[PDB]
Amino acid sequence: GFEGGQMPLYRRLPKFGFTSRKAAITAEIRLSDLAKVEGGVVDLNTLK
Amino acid sequence: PKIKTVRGAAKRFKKTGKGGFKHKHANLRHILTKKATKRKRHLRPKAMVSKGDLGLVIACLPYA
Amino acid sequence: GIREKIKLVSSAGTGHFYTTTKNKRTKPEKLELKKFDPVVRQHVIYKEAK
Amino acid sequence: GGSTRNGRDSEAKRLGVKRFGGESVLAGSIIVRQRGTKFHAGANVGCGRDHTLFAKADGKVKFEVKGPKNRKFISIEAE
RNA sequence: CUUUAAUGUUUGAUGUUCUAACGUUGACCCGUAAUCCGGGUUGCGGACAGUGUCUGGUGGGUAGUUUGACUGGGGCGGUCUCCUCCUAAAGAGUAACGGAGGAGCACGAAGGUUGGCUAAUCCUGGUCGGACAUCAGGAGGUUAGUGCAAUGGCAUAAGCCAGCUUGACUGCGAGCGUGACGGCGCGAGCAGGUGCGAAAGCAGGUCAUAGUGAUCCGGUGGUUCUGAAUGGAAGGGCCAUC
RNA sequence: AAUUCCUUGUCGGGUAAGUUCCGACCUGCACGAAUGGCGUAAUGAUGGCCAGGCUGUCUCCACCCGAGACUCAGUGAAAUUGAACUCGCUGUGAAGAUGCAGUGUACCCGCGGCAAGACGGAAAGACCCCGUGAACCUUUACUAUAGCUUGACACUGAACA
RNA sequence: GUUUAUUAAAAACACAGCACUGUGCAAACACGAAAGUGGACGUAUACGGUGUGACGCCUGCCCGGUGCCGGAAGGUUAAU
RNA sequence: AGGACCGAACCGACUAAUGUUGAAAAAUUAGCGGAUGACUUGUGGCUGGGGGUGAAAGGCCAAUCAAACCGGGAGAUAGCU
RNA sequence: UUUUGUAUAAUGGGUCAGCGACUUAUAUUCUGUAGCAAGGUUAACCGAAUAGGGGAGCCGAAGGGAAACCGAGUCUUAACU
Repeated sequence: GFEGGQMPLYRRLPKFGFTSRKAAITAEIRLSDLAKVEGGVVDLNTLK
Repeated sequence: PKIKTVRGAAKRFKKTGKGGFKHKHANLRHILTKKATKRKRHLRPKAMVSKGDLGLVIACLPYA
Repeated sequence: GIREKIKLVSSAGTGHFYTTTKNKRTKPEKLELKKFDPVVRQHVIYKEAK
Repeated sequence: GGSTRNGRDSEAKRLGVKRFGGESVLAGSIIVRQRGTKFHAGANVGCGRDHTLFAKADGKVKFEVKGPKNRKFISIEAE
């Protein structure tokens, strides 16, 4: 990041300082999967 | 050993679908009682990291 | 400056306000002016210091 | 002393020369005061409080002799 | 409850007494016909001193560390950012401790507008009277003025003034000139809420160019955007300004 | 003057001449009375000056003597060494050119003695300046700290006002 | 009398002495956090710290600064 | 009687001299200064490396010194030759 | 070897022999090639092979947004332009 003066690369931009805290536990499942309905009904229990 | 992420950079940039990085722009955090209306409106638009410096940001955020 | 600042409140009951450097050292009679309020979109007096 | 400083750039820019533009905008010059040398006349328009002419047209620039108050101006080309 | 007194009773300030913590580098006794030690007998000091924890001073005695770059070589001098002409080659950038000079703040007004208006300087003439000095007439002219140095537009005045107005605008933007970037500078045009005006139109502060620059923690008020097992709240962000 | 820049000041003493010395004058860039101010017996392998003495210091060296040197027989190093069949003068010139350009001189090779140089030898100059190197010296630069010192609390409490 | 041994032997350094000052003995103080030891087994005519340096004749001005001693009320001011 | 007179040893190190890949990692010669004194010195012990010991020169500490010698951190670090 | 520069009054070589420096572990990015492909790939271990078992993990196929949240859409936002 060092450019010679001018403040290094990243420190020019202010922080965002705030995150979702759920963006790494939200989960995605594709519509082409789970076609047998986990033996009856797809629930957090049968996914678990 | 494995290379590290620059934590002071990860607090400042967010990745895009096309592999670029977003930032909220600078110069909007001080002396707004002297900075002109038109100047504040030119700093308020949100932006991304440009091609001349982007190659260094991906080298600071290697696992992003 | 030594001329100081004055902070005036909106006559719309909004928390958003107006601040200016209006000098009293030659012209001391109070500032009490109309401006556009950006929270109600009206043209209202800004009055009374602090 | 001994002369001091002598400042950088003194930037001044000139666009209103030959058949300029032809796409969406035609231009004058950045010279802090402008009203008749590279300015508009008649139905032509493109200048405000900053004294840089930028007229919003696909017409190329054209040069011609004289106009109002005997000033030079600049004109647009039909095609 | 007030005035009173005594009782029980927690805890400070200051001084006084006692003996029982502590002390003995007081006496003498024994291990030990030992100098250090331990305990005793016996006195005297005495809740101090001592020893520790927290705490205010004092402490180059000792110790860690900082104290720039420019310059036809340093010092002395002048320089570091912004801003202006000439030199600088009829596209365009431009050197020199080359020729030469400024800014570091102000203005509710000089801001927005419909209308109305138009110098300087030189000369002639002055009054009770001038340390300075009146309003006319004659000459003259993008020679005055623009908040401020400097230059150039300028009467369509962008110069000053009357009426109203405060747009010294909110969400934006065909986008654009400049620079390697940070950064600066300009804006068609759309809509929100309006102002002047017969209306168009203009107003996105001032005629154009200096008066201030980032990231960080923090001030202030707003906020179901968030908030950490569940529900608040501290904390985080967002918006507005300091 | 153990102190005074212009300045080698002035006069008396003095020398052939004294920026010397001694004394006087105050005509000392900020000498000045406990770091004293000034004299001063004694001490000096003692600075600045004089006289008296004595001289190879000098005029200027002359001779005489040993031990090196010289020469020979044996023992036998180091710095240095890209390479050498490297002589004048005039001129070019990293400018202060053996070797280039112009033009001389020299059959070929040793030895004693000597410094004109080879920007000779001799330790990656020692001043100056430069390194976001380091060490130390200072202090009312910053920040600690050994030591000294204040209050409170506890070890350590019964009684009194 | 001492000294930069190996470019300085001096006008510097040392000294009877002179001055300023600390110290009541479990002295002041040192090194060690202490264990001890030295001062000293001495006791203000003794010991420690510092400066000054025979002797003679004398010795003006200053408390703004920096440190100490005493005065002790009050101020700035910690833990509590 | 003597930090008195003079003068060998001995000690000092003021002047002259030789030496410099030395005979010597400052030694050897002559003059000079001291010579019962604050003199000179043999053997042991005590004190040591940010530590000693100094009638002081920031001198000297086993040939090495305003931080010696030996072993480690450590092929330290050096926008530099 | 230094230099814009050198017959060089520049550092510097006595020479022959043997030595004397840029490498790939853990990561990573791009290019090349190969196995597979909206899928690609097992770590440790077991170990019988320098191969066969072992699918906890890793990468990748959707974006827009401080974020809540929405999703082939979505932030800005009056937003309907």
